[PDB]
Amino acid sequence: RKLCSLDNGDCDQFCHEEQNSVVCSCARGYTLADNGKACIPTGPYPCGKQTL
Amino acid sequence: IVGGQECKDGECPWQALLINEENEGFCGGTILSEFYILTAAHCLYQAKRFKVRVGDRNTEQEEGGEAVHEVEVVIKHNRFTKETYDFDIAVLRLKTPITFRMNVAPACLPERDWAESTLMTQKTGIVSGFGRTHEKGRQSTRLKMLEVPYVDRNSCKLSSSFIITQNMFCAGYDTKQEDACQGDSGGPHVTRFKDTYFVTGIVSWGEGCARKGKYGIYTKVTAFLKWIDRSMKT
Ligand SMILES: C[C@@H](C(=O)N1CCOCC1)N1CC[C@H](NS(=O)(=O)/C=C/c2ccc(Cl)s2)C1=O
Repeated sequence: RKLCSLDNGDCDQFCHEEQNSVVCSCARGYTLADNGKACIPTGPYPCGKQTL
Repeated sequence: IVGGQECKDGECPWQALLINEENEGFCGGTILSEFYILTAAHCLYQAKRFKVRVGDRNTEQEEGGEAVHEVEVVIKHNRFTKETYDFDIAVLRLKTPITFRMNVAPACLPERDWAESTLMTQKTGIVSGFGRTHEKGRQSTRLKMLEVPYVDRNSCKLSSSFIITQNMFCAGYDTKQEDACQGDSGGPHVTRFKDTYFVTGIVSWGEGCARKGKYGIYTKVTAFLKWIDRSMKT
């Protein structure tokens, strides 16, 4: 279990293996955080979140 | 939905309900964005004229979050066939944008490969709707949801009297009394990953509801992610 196969590569959302490296990305309406792993909602009511 | 439980406040905010001229729900849908609803192509033959309701959890009371939207464009997959329900997918463009709020928010569209390797290999997904609570009963006035295990593709094909194509997958239970049902059709199947819910299926068909040795059959959304993206661009 390497890269994306190992805990989703530490990504919050989408994981792809590019060259031999984990690359994370996010659904529309999120931006990838500075650590290149977390996904940050760009505004209110981001997709996929139950409403509180 | 047979079995499962009610969607509690804010838990199923991507649910849409197709309503006929009598203001009765006949099919579900999934909110994809402020202008677009995902539904089943077969649902488009169950009414002459319909609108889309969102924000509703209890169709008997006015909770204040509800909004009815008229449809501007119906985009049905051109390969849909009633004989097998292959390509059972459609997208609706609304005349006016949905206002997101408590109980009204979109589900995320995943990327294909990641969804196939990571979402669809999860133990369960969640199906939701206003359909019947038993095969022979009436529609629920309450929005319900249900955890449904993903079912091994071979086992499902073994179990089925009708062809399971590559545009379909199976979910639910061999004998346990829990399944989607009539009126749930067109609704969301979503998969949770790290507290974010992604569209993975569209409620499509079943041999009745929750029958022994029968499973629920869902449109495979991952097969249609390019198609969806194109449909939403115009
Ligand atoms: C077998 C199928 C059917 O008539 N087909 C399937 C293949 O294409 C030709 C017609 N069928 C029999 C009646 C049934 N209608 S229904 O009860 O409204 C659904 C119920 C569902 C249970 C689980 C899911 Cl997912 S949804 C249904 O879809």
